[PDB]
Amino acid sequence: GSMNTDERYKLLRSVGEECIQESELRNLIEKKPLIRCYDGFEPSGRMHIAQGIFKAVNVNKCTAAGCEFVFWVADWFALMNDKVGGELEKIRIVGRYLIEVWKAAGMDTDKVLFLWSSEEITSHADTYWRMVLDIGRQNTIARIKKCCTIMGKTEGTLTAAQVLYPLMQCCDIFFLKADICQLGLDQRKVNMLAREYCDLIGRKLKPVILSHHMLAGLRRGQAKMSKSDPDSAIFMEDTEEDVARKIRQAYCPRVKQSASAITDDGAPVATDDRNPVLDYFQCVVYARPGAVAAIDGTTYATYEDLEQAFVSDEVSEDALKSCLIDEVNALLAPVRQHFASNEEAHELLEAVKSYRKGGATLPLAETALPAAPEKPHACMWMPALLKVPLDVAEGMIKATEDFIAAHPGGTVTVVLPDWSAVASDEITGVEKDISAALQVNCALLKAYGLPNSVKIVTENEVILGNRNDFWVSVIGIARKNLLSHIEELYGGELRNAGQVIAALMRVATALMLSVSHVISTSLDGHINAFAREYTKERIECVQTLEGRIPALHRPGAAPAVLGADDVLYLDDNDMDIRRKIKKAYSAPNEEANPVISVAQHLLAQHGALNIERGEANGGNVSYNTPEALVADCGSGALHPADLKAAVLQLLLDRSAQARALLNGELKKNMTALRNAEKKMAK
Amino acid sequence: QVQLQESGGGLVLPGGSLRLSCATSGFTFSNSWMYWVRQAPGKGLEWVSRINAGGNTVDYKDSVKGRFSISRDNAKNTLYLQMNSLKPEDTAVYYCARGLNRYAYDSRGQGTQVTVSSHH
Ligand SMILES: Nc1ncnc2c1ncn2[C@@H]1O[C@H](COS(=O)(=O)NC(=O)[C@@H](N)Cc2ccc(O)cc2)[C@@H](O)[C@H]1O
Repeated sequence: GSMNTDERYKLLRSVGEECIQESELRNLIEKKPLIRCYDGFEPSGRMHIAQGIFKAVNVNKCTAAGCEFVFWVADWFALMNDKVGGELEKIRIVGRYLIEVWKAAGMDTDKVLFLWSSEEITSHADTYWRMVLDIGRQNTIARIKKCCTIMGKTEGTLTAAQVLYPLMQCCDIFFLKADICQLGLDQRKVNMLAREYCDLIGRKLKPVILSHHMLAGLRRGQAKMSKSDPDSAIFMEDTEEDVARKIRQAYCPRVKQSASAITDDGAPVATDDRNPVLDYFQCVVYARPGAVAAIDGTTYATYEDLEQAFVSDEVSEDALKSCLIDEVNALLAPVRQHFASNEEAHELLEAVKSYRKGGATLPLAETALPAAPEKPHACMWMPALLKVPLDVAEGMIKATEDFIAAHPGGTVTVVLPDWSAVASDEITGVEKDISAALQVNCALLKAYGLPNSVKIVTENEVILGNRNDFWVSVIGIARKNLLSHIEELYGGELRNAGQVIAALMRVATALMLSVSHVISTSLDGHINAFAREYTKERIECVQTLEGRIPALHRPGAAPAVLGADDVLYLDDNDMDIRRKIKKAYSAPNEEANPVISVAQHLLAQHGALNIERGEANGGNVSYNTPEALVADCGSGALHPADLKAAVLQLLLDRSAQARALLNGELKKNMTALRNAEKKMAK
Repeated sequence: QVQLQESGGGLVLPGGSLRLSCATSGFTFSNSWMYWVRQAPGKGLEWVSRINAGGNTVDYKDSVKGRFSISRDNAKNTLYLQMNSLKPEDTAVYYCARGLNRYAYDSRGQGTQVTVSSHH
C-alpha cells in the first residue's frame, strides 16, 4: 500500500552495499515526486544470474519505493569493449535476448524502461557528445585510466582507446537524468567521476551512488563470475541439470561470511573465506521479501540462521547445495518456460548460443579502412589560436597553392575544428570563444591570399550531417589503437583525455571527407601523423614551409619570455606593425638579421624591393635579387633604417585587406577574443 | 647525413652564465623544430627547451623557465641556448637535437659538458 519517507528510505538503502551519500538519498525521497534509478548492461553473451534474478530483486525494491528504473542496453559500449567479436549486429541480437529474459523475471513493467544506448545517443547527438568531450577536456588521462576496472580491464597495459567508454558512461549519468546510479561496486570509479564533474560544472545536486553487492564466482580461484569459466556462473536459462552440475562442483568452505572491505576500485579481491554458495543464499534467496529455505524439515527464516547451521555442521555441504539447486531451479523456471513457448524468443536464444562457437577465439572484427579517393583531395586544419603567427599562416597559404599546382584536378578543404578544439582545451575551453577565433582566423587567412577555390567546412557540418556514422567511425578507429600509441604522439605530455578524442576525431574527419593528403603546420604535424599511421601509409603527409619570417629579436639574444612584439601575427593592425618593426633588430655592415630576413621573403613574393631615398643618402634604388641586397647591407651601402621603412611599407600594404576586416566584419568577434585573452591571466 | 656539433660548455660558479651553440648540416634546419636536451650523471635524457622553425613557439622545462633562453639563426643553421643564473642542479652534458615535431626529437650531437660548482 502507501509508504512514508522513512520506510521508503530503509527499503532503497537496503539495495546497496554502499550509498554515497545517505543524507542526499533521504533528501531525494522527501523532495522528488518521481525518482529515476538506472543500471547499464553490455550485451556480451548469455545472461548471468546476477544481471537477471539478483537485479530483479533490487529493481522490485526500487519500484516498490516509488522509483522508475531504466535499463540502459549498452550496445555501443559492448562494441568498444570488444564483445561478441566486435560485431554490432550480433551485439544487438544479444540485447534483444536480454530484454526477453528481463520481461520474464517478474518486474513492475509499468516503472521499468528498456532503452538502447545507440538509438538514444544518436537522437540527441549534439547534447550527448558535447558533454562527452567536455568531461574529457576537464580530466587528465591518468584519471580516466583509473576507471579501467568498470570494463574489467587493467589500467595502462592493455587499454585500447577504452578511454572513450568511461567518458561516455559518465556522460550518461546526466543524459538519462538519473537521480540514482544503481550499478555494481565495480562501476564505482566512473560514478565518482560523475560526482567530480558536478563540481567542475557547478551543479549542486549530485547523483546518488547506490552501489550493489558483487555476486561471487562459483569456482575456487575467483571472487567474481567471469569470462574464463562458463562454470563460474549460472546462466539464466541453464537446464535444471546444468544448474545442478555447476552448484555441485562449487567451492564451499565452512566459514562464517563477513562483509568485504570496500576497495577504492570496487572490484572484489580473491579470498578463500568467500563462499559462493552462501553468497547466492544471501543475494538471490533471502533478499526477496518473504523468502525462506528448508533442509530436512528445519526451516531457516534468516540468512544468519542458515549460515550458523552450516558452520556448526547441523547442515552438510551436499544438503546446502541441494537446497540451493531447488531454490534456483524454481526461480529460473518462468524464464525457461518463456523461451520454450515463444518462437521469437527461442530464435534469439539459439542465435546467442551460436556465438559461443561463432564469435570467439577468432580474431575480433574491426572497422575496415576505406579505399583511397580517386581525385586528390588535401585537408588542412585551422589553428585554434588567438594569435596565429604570420610565418605559420603564410606557410598554410603556400601549401594550398603548391597542392593545386601539383594536382589541377583536385581539391583543398580547410576544416575549422569547432568540436575537437574544445575537447583539447585549446583556448579557454569554451565553444563560443573557439568558434569566434576560428571564424576570425579563417577570414584573415583569405585576406592574406588563401585561394578562393579552397573549400571551408566546420566539424559541426561534418558531424551533424552524419550523426551516427561519424561516431561509429571514431569508435572503429579507437578500438584499433592502443592508448599508449596515442600517448606517444604527444611524447607522454597529454594534458587531458580530450586530446585523445581530438586525435580520433581528426582521423574520422579525414576519412569522412575522403582525403588523400593532410597538410600540417609545425603546430599539428604530431596529430596528423596519426592519420597516415592508421590508414597504413595510404594518406600522405605534406608539411608546410615555415622558417621564412623569423622572430624580430636578435638571434642569440632572445628574451626568456617571448613578448607580443617579438613576432608578427596575422591579427596585427597598423599600430602593431609599426611598433614591432620599430623595435625589431638590425645593425649596419651586417649581412643578416630579422629585418633583412623579412625583406628577402617580401622580395621573393613581390619580384623587387624599392628603397626610397631622398638624395644625399644615395637616392632611390631597386633590389631584384637577395644576393644584391645582402651585399649592400654588408658593405654599408644600405642604411638599416632605409630598409626598415621599405619593409614597413610593404607589410602595411599586404595587410590592408586584413586590417579592413579587423575594423569592420570581424570587430564583434575580435572584442570577444581579447576578453578571452585577458581571461587567460593564469 | 645529419650532423650536429655543440659548443660553449664549461665550468662556472652558481649564479654564472654560459651560451651554448650548435652548428648543423645535412638537413633542412630552417624548417625544423629544434631541441636542447640534457643528461645529468646517472639519470635519463630530459628536454630543456625547444623552438619551431619561425622562432615564434618556444617551450621550456619548468626548472629552467625564466633563466634559460633558446633562439635560432636560420641563415647560419645554428641553434643557441643562453643559460643565466646557473645552479648546481643544471650540471649535465647538454645536447642539441633535431625535432621531428613539437613532441619528438631524433638525431643528437656529441654534447658539451656544463658544470656548476663552487668546489672547483
Ligand atoms: N557478479 C556481479 N554481481 C553483481 N552485479 C554485477 C556482477 N557483474 C556485473 N554486475 C553489474 O551488472 C551490470 C552489467 O555489467 S556489464 O555487463 O559488465 N556492463 C557494465 O559493466 C557497464 N560497463 C555498462 C554500462 C553501464 C552504464 C552506462 O552508462 C554505460 C555502460 C553492471 O552494473 C555491473 O556492475
